[PDB]
Amino acid sequence: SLTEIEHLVQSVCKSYRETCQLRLEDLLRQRSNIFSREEVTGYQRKSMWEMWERCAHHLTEAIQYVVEFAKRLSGFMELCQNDQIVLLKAGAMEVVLVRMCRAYNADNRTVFFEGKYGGMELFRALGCSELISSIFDFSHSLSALHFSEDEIALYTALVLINAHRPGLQEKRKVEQLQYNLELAFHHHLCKTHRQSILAKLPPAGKLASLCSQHVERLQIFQHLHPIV
Amino acid sequence: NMGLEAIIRKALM
Ligand SMILES: CC(=O)N1C[C@H](C(=O)Nc2ccc(C)cc2C)[C@@H](c2nnc([C@H]3C[C@@H](CC(C)C)C3)n2C2CC2)C1
Repeated sequence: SLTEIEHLVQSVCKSYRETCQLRLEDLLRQRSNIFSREEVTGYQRKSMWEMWERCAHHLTEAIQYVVEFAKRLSGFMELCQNDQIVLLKAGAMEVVLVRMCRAYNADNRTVFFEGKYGGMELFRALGCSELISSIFDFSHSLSALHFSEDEIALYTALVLINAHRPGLQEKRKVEQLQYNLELAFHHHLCKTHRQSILAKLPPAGKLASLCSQHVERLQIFQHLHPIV
Repeated sequence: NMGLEAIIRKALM
C-alpha cells in the first residue's frame, strides 16, 4: 500500500537525521564562522603526516556514523554478519562522500572543518592537489543539484543496500530490501517532480576508493610515525 | 579494503 511506502520513507529519514553528526540547520548556521588567514596558515604549516592523521581520523569518524545509519535501517540487522560487512565495505565510503555535500558551501567554495569553514587551501599540507581538488568538485556538483535531506537519506540507503556486491551470501534477502527502497524512493521522486536527478549524479566510485586507500595507508604505517 | 573492514567490524560489534 501507499501508506506502507510512506512508513519506509519517514523511517529512512529518521535514521539518517539520527546518525548525522550535526543537524543540517547547524551546518548552515555556522557557514558564517570562517577561518581567518592566520588560522589557514596554521593548518598549512603542519606536517604532511599531521594533516593526514587529522583527516583520516575524521574520515574514520564519518564511516562509523555510516555504520550506525545501516544499523537503524529496516532489514539490515536481520542480514547475516557476512552480508552486513560486505555491504558496508563496498558502500560506506561512498556514503561518506555524499553526506559531505551537506557541509560544503557553494557560495564561497568553503567546507566545514573542525569547528569553522575554510577553503581548499586549508588542505595544502596533504599534498594530493589532484585528489583534494576532485573531492571539492564532486561536492560542488552535488550541491548544485540541491538534494534535500530526504533525497540524501534514500539515495545513501541505496548506495549501501546494493544486491550485486561480490561476496553476498543471502542475495535474495538483499534484493527484497533494495527493491522496497527503490519503490519508496521512486514514489518520493514522483510526488516531488524530481525523477531526473539521479541521472545528473557525478561518479563517486574512484574517489571513495582513493579515500579508503589513504585511510588504510595511515593505519598500516602508524609505527613509522609519532604516537597518537 | 582491509583497513576499512577493521573499522567496520569494530563498529558493528
Ligand atoms: C558535520 C560534521 O561533523 N563534519 C562535516 C565535515 C565535512 O564534511 N567537511 C567537508 C565537506 C566537504 C569537503 C570537500 C571537505 C570537507 C573537509 C566532516 C569532516 N571533517 N573532516 C572530514 C575529512 C574529509 C577530509 C578532507 C579531504 C580534503 C581529504 C577530512 N570530514 C568528512 C566526514 C569525512 C565533519
